[PDB]
Amino acid sequence: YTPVAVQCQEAQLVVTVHRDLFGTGRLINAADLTLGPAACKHSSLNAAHNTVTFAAGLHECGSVVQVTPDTLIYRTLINYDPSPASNPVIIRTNPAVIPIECHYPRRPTWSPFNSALSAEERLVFSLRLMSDDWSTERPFTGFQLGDILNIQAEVSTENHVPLRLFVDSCVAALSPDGDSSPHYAIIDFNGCLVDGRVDDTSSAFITPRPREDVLRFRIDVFRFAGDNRNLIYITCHLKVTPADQGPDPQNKACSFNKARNTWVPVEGSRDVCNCCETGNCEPP
Amino acid sequence: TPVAVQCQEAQLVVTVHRDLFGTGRLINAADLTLGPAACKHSSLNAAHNTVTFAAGLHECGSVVQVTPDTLIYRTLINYDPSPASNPVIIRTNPAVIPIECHYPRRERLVFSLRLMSDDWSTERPFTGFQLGDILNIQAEVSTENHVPLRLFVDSCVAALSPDGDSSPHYAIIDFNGCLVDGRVDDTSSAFITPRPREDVLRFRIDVFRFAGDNRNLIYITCHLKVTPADQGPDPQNKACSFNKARNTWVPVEGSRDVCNCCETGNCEPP
Amino acid sequence: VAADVVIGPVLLSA
Amino acid sequence: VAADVVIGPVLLSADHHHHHH
Ligand SMILES: *[C@H]1O[C@H](CO)[C@H](O)[C@H](O[C@@H]2O[C@H](CO)[C@H](O)[C@H](O)[C@H]2O)[C@H]1NC(C)=O
Repeated sequence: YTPVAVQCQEAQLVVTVHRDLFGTGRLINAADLTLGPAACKHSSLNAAHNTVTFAAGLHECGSVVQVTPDTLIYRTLINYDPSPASNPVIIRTNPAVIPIECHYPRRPTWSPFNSALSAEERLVFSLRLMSDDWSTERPFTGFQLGDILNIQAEVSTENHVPLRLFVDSCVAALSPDGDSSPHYAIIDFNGCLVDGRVDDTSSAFITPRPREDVLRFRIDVFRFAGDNRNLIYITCHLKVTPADQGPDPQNKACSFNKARNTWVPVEGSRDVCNCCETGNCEPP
Repeated sequence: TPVAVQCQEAQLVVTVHRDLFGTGRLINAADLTLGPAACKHSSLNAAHNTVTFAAGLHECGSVVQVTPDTLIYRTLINYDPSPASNPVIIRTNPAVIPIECHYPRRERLVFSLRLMSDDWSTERPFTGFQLGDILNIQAEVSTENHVPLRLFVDSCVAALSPDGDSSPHYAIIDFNGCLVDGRVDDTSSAFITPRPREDVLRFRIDVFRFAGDNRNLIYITCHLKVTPADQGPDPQNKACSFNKARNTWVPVEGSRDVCNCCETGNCEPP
Repeated sequence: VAADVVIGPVLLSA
Repeated sequence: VAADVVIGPVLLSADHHHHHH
């Protein structure tokens, strides 16, 4: 008995869910189940054992792809959203969320600035959620307030000129769309880690870097008010410059140090972070 | 522990450490309040980062249960954090701490509601409920010198405080004995049959909570009443439950048709 | 002869 | 030469009163 069956097919996934999802004796309403942050409707149902099936392209319905060195991981979820109570003032049942994952095996140097002759001449950026010690990748589940997200940004290192990686901005939201409500800016103003400027957070970029094409940072976990699904998506804007180019107010990684009450770059001159405090790092 | 309670003669005094969660991080004094009424603190001891509340045993929305040999006053401390740098997110969770005071006690009728375990054998704790659980409530009336009686519940109303006329509120029982909660949605709410005694009335209610309420608690105020133990039930004095299976109302005792006014939503005598 | 009795506070834990 | 990368979904605990010990 598998409450949730996942078929990872060639260019689609097929999820089958039992309506006795909690085995509480009460079957859930088929329409209360949806797929991914987009809430796609089910594709079919089978009254024989009371199941509901969802089928979607690997890129549809708000799925999220991570590209690792030797695999592709597509991640999405099943939503259970109970229908409102006859009287709206009360709530008898909480919304649930079920993580869904699909794994697939993957298949004259150059510069990204001057040209891209080959289809193959393409940078692959990635964000990874790492363990406290940064040794290995860690699960997307089990987080509590008071825990810390260790995020590692990196860019592929093959057959190109040495690069230095930067994070222009990160934004958390309840879906992969960062322009949706609600949302909160972790990094902003071209590399200013503004989350570590306020309250009692210890959010910061880590120094030194492992390579110039890797940027690490720690973020204190949080959640969105009014959100009963208890999830977080984070969309970052990464960019690169040549590995020996001087950092400046447009290309930097600055953290606020509460202990010294100052901004501190991962590299570069101290005064490059000045525009972080003013909240505007846009060239005149 | 981080909460000391002094149960004194006609007042309680609660002392709370601001390092409430044992992490070293001190909460704001103003984020603590007493009872559903949210009474402000009475004093602060800065040297020990403590906050003290003092209130009469009947103030601040406390709730008294009268048992055969004891009086139990129940209240709580609320921690309601102040808004984050950006109010769309939350960095620190709310909290609620139950507070209890026991006093030995020292023909009129005494009514009581008790929260019972699923087997009805014993009374159970007011904590540990989750959405999906069931409240087993037992209404009863003391055994006086006087004649045998029959107990009825006119109405129950849940709210965020002992005042049932406050917002929000929800009617569990209404229209003089109609258990309207069991009429809608997929609830199994009903009166239990048969009764243990004629002066006892049991019912099960599917747990719920109020939208927008971050404290996650509920109070239930019922109106109980009695009639002679052998008086015919009527549309004014009854205990009716709804059954979805048969789409009908069913009294615990009495003629089936007594529950008719339940569906119409008016059981006035007029 | 009637009366109003209050039961609570009932706390939900998650 | 930039790009937008998404990380998630990150799942938190259902308990909105969760606190340290
Ligand atoms: C591509 O990347 C290479 C490895 O990082 C290296 O930077 C290379 O540059 C050419 O390499 C030659 C032999 O090492 C000489 O150094 C030559 O001067 C240099 O152009 C990069 N090539 C290009 C075309 O950018």
